[PDB]
Amino acid sequence: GLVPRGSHMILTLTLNPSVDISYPLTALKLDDVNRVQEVSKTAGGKGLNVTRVLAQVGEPVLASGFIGGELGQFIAKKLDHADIKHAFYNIKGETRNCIAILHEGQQTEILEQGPEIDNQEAAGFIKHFEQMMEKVEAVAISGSLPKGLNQDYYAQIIERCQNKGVPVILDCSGATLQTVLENPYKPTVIKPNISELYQLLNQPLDESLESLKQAVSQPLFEGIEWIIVSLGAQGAFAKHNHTFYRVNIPTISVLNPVGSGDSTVAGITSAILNHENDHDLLKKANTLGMLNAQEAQTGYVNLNNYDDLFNQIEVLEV
Amino acid sequence: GSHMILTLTLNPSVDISYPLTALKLDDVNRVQEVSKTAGGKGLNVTRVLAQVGEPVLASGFIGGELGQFIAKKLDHADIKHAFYNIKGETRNCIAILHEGQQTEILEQGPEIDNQEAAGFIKHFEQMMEKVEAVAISGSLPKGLNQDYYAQIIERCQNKGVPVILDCSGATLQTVLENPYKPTVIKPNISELYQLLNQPLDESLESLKQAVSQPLFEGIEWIIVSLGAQGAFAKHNHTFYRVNIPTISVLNPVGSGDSTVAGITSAILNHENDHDLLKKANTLGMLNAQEAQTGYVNLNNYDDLFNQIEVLEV
Ligand SMILES: Nc1ncnc2c1ncn2[C@@H]1O[C@H](COP(=O)(O)OP(=O)(O)NP(=O)(O)O)[C@@H](O)[C@H]1O
Ligand SMILES: Nc1ncnc2c1ncn2[C@@H]1O[C@H](COP(=O)(O)OP(=O)(O)NP(=O)(O)O)[C@@H](O)[C@H]1O
Ligand SMILES: [Mg+2]
Ligand SMILES: [Mg+2]
Repeated sequence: GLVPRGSHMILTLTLNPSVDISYPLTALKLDDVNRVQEVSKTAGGKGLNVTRVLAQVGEPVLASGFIGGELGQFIAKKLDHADIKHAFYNIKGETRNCIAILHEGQQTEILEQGPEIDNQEAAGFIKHFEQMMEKVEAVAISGSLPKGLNQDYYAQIIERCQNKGVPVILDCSGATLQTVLENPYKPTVIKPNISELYQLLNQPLDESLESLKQAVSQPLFEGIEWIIVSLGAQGAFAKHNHTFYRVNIPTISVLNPVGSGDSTVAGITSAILNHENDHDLLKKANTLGMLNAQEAQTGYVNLNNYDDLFNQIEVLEV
Repeated sequence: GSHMILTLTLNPSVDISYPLTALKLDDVNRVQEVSKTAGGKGLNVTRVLAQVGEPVLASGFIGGELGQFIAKKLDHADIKHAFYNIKGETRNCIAILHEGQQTEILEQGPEIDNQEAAGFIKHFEQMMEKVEAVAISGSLPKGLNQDYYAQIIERCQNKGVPVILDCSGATLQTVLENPYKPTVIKPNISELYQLLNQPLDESLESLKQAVSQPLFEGIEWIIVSLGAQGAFAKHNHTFYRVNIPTISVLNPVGSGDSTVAGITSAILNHENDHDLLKKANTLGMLNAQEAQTGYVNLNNYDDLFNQIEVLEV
């Protein structure tokens, strides 16, 4: 077996990674000292969840984005331990922490804004990204932009992809997604959940098929090949060019559905890399999402259970 | 030559401070203004010594990427260090400042194994010719034998290097029970009585009885700090009361560590009893006037030093 030298590889982007600290406490005593023994500290970020699931699936993958300081080094180390390749751009600022306190049935979180990217670093990353284009065949982009970047930064990145014929799978929300949709350079896939789809449309959430069809058909979403709307336990609703799919999925035992969309995005990206057909793509995406929801870990799948779930999924033209 | 202080922080931390308007439970709290510092009582002592212009070298255990954050912060302050690296990772600690409250999460931190413990002792010995005083602050990290400070102080005594010690509880108890004695201890009043399992009593007669117990045998200086009320001390057979003025206070945390920096400076320079006590309290006071922890403005030193009264009692 030779190490490959071509472009058969997925690039993931995590522009605002975090060192996530999880504090499980018997009780959170306010205005007091809380002593902890079993802290978990992890490499955090939506794009990193996508990366980890791709690595589990066995797809060739490279992680990039911005890292800074010792916390950036911590992230690199976590990826090294997992044998995941990375080529982050180094910044003068410091990678952020995020805190989760798990106490008394509650999850209390403190989320840091993170570093500011300066103009030289913003420009340097674009050049770094350009050079990576000849070695990759798909780009997955997850999460919002860190402070200091122009509003158009994802639009600029997608332009670089479009210029080299590289498909972009995009998973962002709110104004971040809105700015992309209005720009001429298009992602190949977007993956909102139904909540993200409607708040983007500034209209109320409607679970009906007819309303969904109209929603994804609006001129906001023109030029986008795949619109895959994930529906948690109800599966997915999707639009490919001019075709509508409804993706029905079996009921399973859920532990933590967080990162299931990231797991879906990994499935979509794996399927795009391999030029899979519509049914196989939608089934892989949902199988990975479901498998993650069955796990206590975030962005994690047990593939021993893959085939069992995959074969239960119904995809139909609606 | 060896005109230099060594500080020990066996248990450092990367301290994160989050000021929030409200701490919203079971919800997301967004912060933009975060302060992350190289934490530990011994590092407070170190910063204040550096500020006063004393030659100082910081040691202790560090590990992993958080260990390097600590080294880098000292480098930026131009503070010298000679830590010993461990397999484990230096810990974080969290303080959340919300609605007049201070909610803290303190990580237990890394376990120091047998190899590293023994390795550190050798490294420590190698530093005894380079220094003329040692300041030891804080509790032991996980995994160290209860006698570890006893072992350290033994090496100092072997080379006639005086030790200023600031720890509490069973840690201080263990040192006091061993033959190798520190030259100074600096409990606050609360710590003194907690150690003795006695009720807190601020009277001169009670303090004189407390510090003269057999447990404190063979300690040259027992300096009991009293916050805004100043200090009470025993030097050999002499008792001292240190009275101080009422000043504008912002944050007194780390004022004991500032006092310890003052004491150690005074010991290094062989200052007299009055000058040692006045310097110790001046630095404690200067710290209390600052929002930052373990920070002093020396432009205000003389004015406060000049107001301190030291009485033999
Ligand atoms: N409770 C559940 N039961 C079964 N399958 C689920 C469940 N939740 C999610 N899934 C699967 O995972 C897919 C994506 O989940 P979903 O919760 O819609 O993503 P998301 O909200 O974007 N989560 P995140 O990755 O944290 O952003 C779904 O379409 C399902 O196939
Ligand atoms: N509110 C205050 N006003 C004036 N001076 C103070 C005040 N608090 C502390 N000081 C000075 O600082 C010295 C030591 O403070 P103290 O609070 O006794 O230390 P501590 O309890 O060991 N604090 P820490 O360093 O955080 O452990 C006192 O003896 C005073 O000289
Ligand atoms: Mg999502
Ligand atoms: Mg103290």
